[PDB]
Amino acid sequence: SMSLNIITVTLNMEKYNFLGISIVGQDGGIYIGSIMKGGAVAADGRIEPGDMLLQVNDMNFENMSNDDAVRVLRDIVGPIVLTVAKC
Repeated sequence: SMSLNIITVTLNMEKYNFLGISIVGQDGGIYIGSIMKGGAVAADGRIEPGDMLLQVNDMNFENMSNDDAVRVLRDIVGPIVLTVAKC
């Protein structure tokens, strides 16, 4: 079968300074507020504004404070595997 609303997106940051997304926290509680020009995410094209960020390289964002999720994502930015939920 095919995963419909949970999708895996691989990004290679060797070519990009930044992800080019604004991440907001409101669990599914972290999501994409905007996608910016010139970043790894826009280049890939699969992630959309409003998608929820579930996982980055087997780190799950649930039970994570806001500072903690930034520090984690910061350190990670090898290939980056993002798991996002469309709904």
